[PDB]
Amino acid sequence: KVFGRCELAAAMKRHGLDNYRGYSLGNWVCAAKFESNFNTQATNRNTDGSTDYGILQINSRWWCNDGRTPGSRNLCNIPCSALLSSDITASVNCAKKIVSDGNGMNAWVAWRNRCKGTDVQAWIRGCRL
Ligand SMILES: [Cl-]
Ligand SMILES: [Cl-]
Ligand SMILES: [Cl-]
Ligand code: NA
Repeated sequence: KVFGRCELAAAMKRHGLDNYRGYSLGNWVCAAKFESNFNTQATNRNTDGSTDYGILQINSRWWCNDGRTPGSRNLCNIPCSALLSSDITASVNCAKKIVSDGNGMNAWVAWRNRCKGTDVQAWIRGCRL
C-alpha cells in the first residue's frame, strides 16, 4: 500500500510512534517519506547483501529474517515480508525496537539526512490526529 501522508501519520499515531523515544510523529512520517515514498512494499538491497524492507526500510542485517542475509540477526523476530504488509503494525513495532537501540532515529539514513534538524511538524500539518 502507498499511504497518503496523513493516513500514515494516523496509522503511526495509533500504533504508538508519536513522541516514541522523544521523536514527534512528524519525524516518523518524514522518515517514511524519504525511506519508502510511503510505500509498504518498498525493498532496497544494501551493498553488504542485506535488504531494507517496508515503509521504514528496516534492514535484514539486524532486524528481520529474509532468508538471504547470512550471519545476520532478527531482533524484531519477524520475517522481513511482515514489513511489507499494508498494515504497518510489524513495521512500527520493529521501528520502536530500532529507535530504542542507542542510536535513535539516526538508524534511518533518510531521517538523518532529510528530517533531522528540519521542521518535521510540517509532515503532520493538516492531519486530523
Ligand atoms: Cl511533529
Ligand atoms: Cl496500519
Ligand atoms: Cl534519541
Ligand atoms: Na536477518
